[PDB]
Amino acid sequence: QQPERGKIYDRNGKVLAEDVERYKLVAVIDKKASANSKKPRHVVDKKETAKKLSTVIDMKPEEIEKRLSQKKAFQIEFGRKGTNLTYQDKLKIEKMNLPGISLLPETERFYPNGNFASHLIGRAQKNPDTGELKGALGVEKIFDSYLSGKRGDDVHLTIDSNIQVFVEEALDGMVERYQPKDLFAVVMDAKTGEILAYSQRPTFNPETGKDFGKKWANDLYQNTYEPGSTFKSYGLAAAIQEGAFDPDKKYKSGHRDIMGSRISDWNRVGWGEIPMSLGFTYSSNTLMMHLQDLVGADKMKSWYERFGFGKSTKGMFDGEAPGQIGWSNELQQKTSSFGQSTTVTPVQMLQAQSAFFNDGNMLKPWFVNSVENPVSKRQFYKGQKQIAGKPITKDTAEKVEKQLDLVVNSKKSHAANYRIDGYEVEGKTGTAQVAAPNGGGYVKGPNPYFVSFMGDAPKKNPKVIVYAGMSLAQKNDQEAYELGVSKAFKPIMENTLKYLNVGK
Amino acid sequence: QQPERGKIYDRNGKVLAEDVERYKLVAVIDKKASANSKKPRHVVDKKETAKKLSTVIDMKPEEIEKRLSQKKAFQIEFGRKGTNLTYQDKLKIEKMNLPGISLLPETERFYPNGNFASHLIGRAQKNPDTGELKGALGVEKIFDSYLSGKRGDDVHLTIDSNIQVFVEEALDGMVERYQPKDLFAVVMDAKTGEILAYSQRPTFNPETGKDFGKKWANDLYQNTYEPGSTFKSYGLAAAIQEGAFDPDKKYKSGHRDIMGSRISDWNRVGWGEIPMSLGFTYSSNTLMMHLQDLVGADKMKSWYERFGFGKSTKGMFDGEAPGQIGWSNELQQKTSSFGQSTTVTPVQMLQAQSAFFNDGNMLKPWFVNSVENPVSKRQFYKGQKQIAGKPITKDTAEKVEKQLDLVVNSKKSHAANYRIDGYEVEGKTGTAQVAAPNGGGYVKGPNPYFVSFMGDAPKKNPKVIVYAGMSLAQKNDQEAYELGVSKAFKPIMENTLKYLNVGK
Ligand SMILES: *C(=O)[C@@H](NC(=O)[C@H](N)c1ccccc1)[C@H]1NC(C(=O)O)=C(C)CS1
Ligand SMILES: *C(=O)[C@@H](NC(=O)[C@H](N)c1ccccc1)[C@H]1NC(C(=O)O)=C(C)CS1
Repeated sequence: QQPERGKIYDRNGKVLAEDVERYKLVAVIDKKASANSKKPRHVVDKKETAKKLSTVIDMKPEEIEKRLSQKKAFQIEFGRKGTNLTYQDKLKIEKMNLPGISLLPETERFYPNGNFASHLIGRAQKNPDTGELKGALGVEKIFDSYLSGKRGDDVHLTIDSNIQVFVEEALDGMVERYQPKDLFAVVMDAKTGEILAYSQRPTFNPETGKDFGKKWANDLYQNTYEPGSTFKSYGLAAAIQEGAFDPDKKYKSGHRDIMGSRISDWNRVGWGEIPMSLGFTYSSNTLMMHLQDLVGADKMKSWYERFGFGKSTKGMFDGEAPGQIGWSNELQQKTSSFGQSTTVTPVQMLQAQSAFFNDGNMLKPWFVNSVENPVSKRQFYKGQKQIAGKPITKDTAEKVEKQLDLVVNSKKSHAANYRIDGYEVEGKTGTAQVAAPNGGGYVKGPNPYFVSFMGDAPKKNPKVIVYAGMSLAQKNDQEAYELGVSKAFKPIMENTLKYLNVGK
Repeated sequence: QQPERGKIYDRNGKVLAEDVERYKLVAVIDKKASANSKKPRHVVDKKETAKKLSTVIDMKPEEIEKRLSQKKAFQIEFGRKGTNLTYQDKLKIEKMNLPGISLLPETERFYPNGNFASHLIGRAQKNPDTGELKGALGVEKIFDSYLSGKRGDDVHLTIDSNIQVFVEEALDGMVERYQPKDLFAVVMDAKTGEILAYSQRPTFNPETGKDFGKKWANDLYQNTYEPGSTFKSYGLAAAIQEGAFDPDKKYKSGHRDIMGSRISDWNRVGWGEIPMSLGFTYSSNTLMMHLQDLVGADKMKSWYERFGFGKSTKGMFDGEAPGQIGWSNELQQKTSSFGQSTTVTPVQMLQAQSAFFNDGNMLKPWFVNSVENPVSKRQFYKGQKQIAGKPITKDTAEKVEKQLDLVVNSKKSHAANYRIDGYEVEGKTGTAQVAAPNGGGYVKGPNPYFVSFMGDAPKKNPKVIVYAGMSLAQKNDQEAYELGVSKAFKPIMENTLKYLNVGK
């Protein structure tokens, strides 16, 4: 028969996916089966058999009888409700001692946590003819040649199921409240790059197949976003190191005219001549345009490239999107400074953000801990911390971190809804416009925003980074604009900090 | 945003897959949208709107009214029923001039023939956030990087849509009649290895997604079979070339005792001492075991290996199965001589069978004619005839072909139901036992057979090879044993021979 497909484990050894034995119900209905035998080998009483079978399977007795009455057939099955039956279901049916009724063992792929990190783990599909399982998405697909067999190798993830629960629960909350078109959250260990939790909405249920195929793209590695103002931190880091950002230097706020278009601070008028530090706390768009002018267009492109953007991070997911740095003209360049036109993956954002908490060294994020075989003990692969690049100095990092502290904790902050009681939080907010897939423009509406937060806690020396974004709320779009992802970040961040024994 | 994904063509240039424009229905329901305008820009009459809208979309107005009556919402959409709407559907709705009602264009992937070579062409899935299309099976998947974009490249197949119809129609016939667990048919140009038509059952509908994912395996390249007595031709080819098969020399029919198991000819008793040609006409199992004894176990293993079995043919389908030559012991070796224990892909059988019609040269089967871009005119790839290997001599091929002629047309033939009026037909039959997917035995039952025919016509100098197999008929399983796949081979072969202008 088939070799046992390897298991997918979480960082603490909990099974995320495995092979189990289930059972399919089979009924011989042709009288010829009992010709030679003393006790009947087929269904004599269709009515009683159907009545009694409906006590285990989710079928009405008239339907079982209908299927039981098909002609020119030796055996019948009962569709979706005849299979994936439990060992308990088997025993119930066998005690019934129904003639012609049997249960046939079948291998199924079992996901013990159901809808749980689904767009990461993936789904294995079965070929009924041979029972052969073949991964169709995520880890099951990426690592299909190892997982398959004699027994396949196991794949151990960096995911912590305890932190994953916090994420899953938070995302359910977001959907209920905001019904967004797309949504994701990811928790990364701030010192190693390990992905401790990831999920997205909408997603699917690996165990039932529900909604599988409706959205093939994994948001972390394969989808791309105009990030919005969370992108401002890398412009700021560049400005700091080049000697263009002085936190106390004043600058002319208000607007800039770019190729005949008005790019304004979010209040249209600005605040007059204000210190550069305050403008970042306000998320002043003119600040970033001004800083770009200081550093230089050519230099700013290299800066964004040296932060990893526009190229794949080379993770172990299939089809990793590279994004692109929008630099074709001044309008694209100026809008890229606050995170429009340029497109990114969430994994790129995690990689760049990590520079500020590792003396300027970007960490390559990673989610595969081990591929190894449990019978032979052969280890094929082992994940590890890896520096993707050191684009800034330690001094620049600390100076970036000070403005991220002020974004949340300045008296003039517009991000106090992201604060958590007992825990010092910092990060950067984003409210970004999202391109219409057909239409060549931005999606229109009262608040047609991709709202996001790139946060970390405890501030200065964080244990985890939390990045969460929500695209185009369809319910409560006013609150989505006012609160961003704060109703996701707080329950994720707080519960993780508690589980990791960080002190309040 | 997205480039146009390239097209999939048939050998004569008919579109099998392309990008089209469809439509999604959008209803603004907030009064603020019509606040500034004189005529309402939102849905004022929800009841009338819902009643009228249900004349186009598959939704009952009681449900439409509920969705139109959601709070904290500006716009609403209508799920799966609100999208993939046609231009005809669009004009109808716009004729209603319902307030707040709009149509938004979306790119969809269109398969003009619906359920048509579906397990070869495949299906591309859409990521709603960006509209980006991604092949999930078949040619759409294999050639996704070429089809994707700026405009994607085209993929031209060797399939002839005209012959495909014959196959599609015959396979529908078999299902209705026999309800098999598995079924496939394939037409190959006998002199080039081109795949002119292929299909399987059950399958899916690329255009709607119906039943997609239910069975991932492509029967031609990815599924494996104990072929049964169609495998005998390669044993015969070996014996001929080794000097062990003489058509007129007699042999002891009846049975052989192999490792304590009695393996008999299909009528249990045999026919006494009969000539070897007649035994092949009868599909005598003991003949093949006797021939194996003559040639030698080791030599016979090289023979099946040199006919290509046990290794992938190195085609351009993903995850091509290798099969295996079942040789662990005498019982496995001896049953392999009549096509059990050993497993194969249909593509291997086609490759080996072509030897008999090309002076012994095996042809590599192939189905991709061209990958090229219609804007730049760059050709990335062009398919061609290729000799997989010449395992036998011209003389041995001719001698095999003579026994395949007698299999169908001897006065003592047991295969006359495969004859076609006006056309000289030849081939080899198979009635094989099928291994239990979970368990250690063969599927049990009245006629638990994988029945097949490996045929070609016109005989001796055929224009096409037709291979068809049917696994485990659930309806009319007795007739399946008596007629094999003849109710599929005859209409496929006859309609193709006529379409190809072969004279009756
Ligand atoms: C950064 O993301 C920046 N976004 C914008 O300038 C867009 N165009 C915008 C969206 C809504 C209202 C005004 C402008 C903004 N940064 C933030 C933030 O930090 O969340 C906000 C709220 C507006 S300015
Ligand atoms: C070849 O396929 C061969 N098959 C068998 O010997 C199996 N074990 C069998 C199945 C049904 C009945 C008897 C034996 C047979 N070849 C053929 C044929 O050419 O189709 C038949 C019908 C029986 S012997």
